[PDB]
Amino acid sequence: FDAIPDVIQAFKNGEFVVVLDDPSRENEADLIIAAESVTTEQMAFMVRHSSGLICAPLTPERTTALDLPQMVTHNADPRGTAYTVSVDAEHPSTTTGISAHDRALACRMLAAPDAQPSHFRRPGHVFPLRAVAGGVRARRGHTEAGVELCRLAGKRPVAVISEIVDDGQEVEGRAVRAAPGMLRGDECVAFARRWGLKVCTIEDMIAHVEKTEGKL
Amino acid sequence: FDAIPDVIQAFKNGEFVVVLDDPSRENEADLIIAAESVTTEQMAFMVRHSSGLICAPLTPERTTALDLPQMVTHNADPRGTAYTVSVDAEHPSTTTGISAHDRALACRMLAAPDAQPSHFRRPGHVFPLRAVAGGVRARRGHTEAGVELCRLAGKRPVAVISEIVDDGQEVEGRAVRAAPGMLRGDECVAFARRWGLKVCTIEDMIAHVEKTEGKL
Ligand SMILES: [Mg+2]
Ligand SMILES: [Mg+2]
Ligand SMILES: [Mg+2]
Ligand SMILES: [Mg+2]
Repeated sequence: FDAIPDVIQAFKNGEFVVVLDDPSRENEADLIIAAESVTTEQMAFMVRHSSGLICAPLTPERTTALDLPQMVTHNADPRGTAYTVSVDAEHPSTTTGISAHDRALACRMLAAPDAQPSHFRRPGHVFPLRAVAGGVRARRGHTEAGVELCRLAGKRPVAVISEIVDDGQEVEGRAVRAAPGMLRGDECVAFARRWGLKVCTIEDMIAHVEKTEGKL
Repeated sequence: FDAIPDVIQAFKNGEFVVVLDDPSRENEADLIIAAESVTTEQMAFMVRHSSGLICAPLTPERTTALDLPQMVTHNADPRGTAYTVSVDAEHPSTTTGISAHDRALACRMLAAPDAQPSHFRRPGHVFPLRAVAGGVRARRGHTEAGVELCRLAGKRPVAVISEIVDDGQEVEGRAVRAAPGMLRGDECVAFARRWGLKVCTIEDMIAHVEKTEGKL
């Protein structure tokens, strides 16, 4: 795995980074990138290689500023993933909200310094996620990891995340993929290397933060 | 395009069908399949070739039976896409809810004859969509088209849909895809042919239904 300072620099440079949570938690790797300048072409890559459920981790302060309430008042998710109501960008260039162009635009608009509630149509096709106030030390999730990277890299407090799936194998002429799943551990590292990305664990990210904050 | 009776037969056989809405509406093609027996391997194919925002069109009667309220009370979507709260399957085999296995399971459970509200965790990673009571003649959307195909094919009243994107081109060693977009018209037909699927338009589906119901 790469050292956290090196992951931070790549993130500050607007690159995706590959982040693995604990094997005892989801044991999944997500692509994580700063939302502020995610490009159409980057989003297309993200959609191609992930589950396609493109989420946007943001702080509680941003969910209040942008008027993004939780999708459900009584959260039945076992991890408590804090989905807000979904959004599309209110912009003349938006069409159906689902294209790489449109999803990237929604993410950049969520991160804009001048963002306001009226800039988003609800419901939509991008899923903001409310990070907990305590950050990665408090909840060891990809939501917190994305917001933490934004803070560490001096970026706007909105990230973009999605899980890296194992799409299995193509079957010529048949609408199925054999042996699909989720990418794990070493394969996630190999994926990062193939695409020129840094890769790390939330555990190491927490160790980095503890250098300044101590153990929660 | 294939004739609607032939599309119906393929759908009855548990295949995906490719359905295009009007060029004046979204001008998009979706993969549409009956939810009742969608397999893990089919779902992996669907995720690989679509936006990855896997939705499950169902009837108003099913949204009441399964206790799936609309995600937003004041819908700001320009088409009124009727998203309910999202779900994951409450089953011992579910892990994080996002894998092809887990998403396919949620879809099959939504379609089960014995389905009940407690069978779904909210929020989650599959997005049910409430078709309007009037069907395709009333709202010419992919949501209605999926429910209409289930009715026409004698299937349970729950479909699975997602938009077919244009993932653009791979760029060796770089985390971007060039020139991405949405698949359109002839390219959608070509996609169907490559994968052994039937392809049609919502306009022809409405013409089929009008043979029995007349024009709305
Ligand atoms: Mg749409
Ligand atoms: Mg996660
Ligand atoms: Mg998760
Ligand atoms: Mg549609």
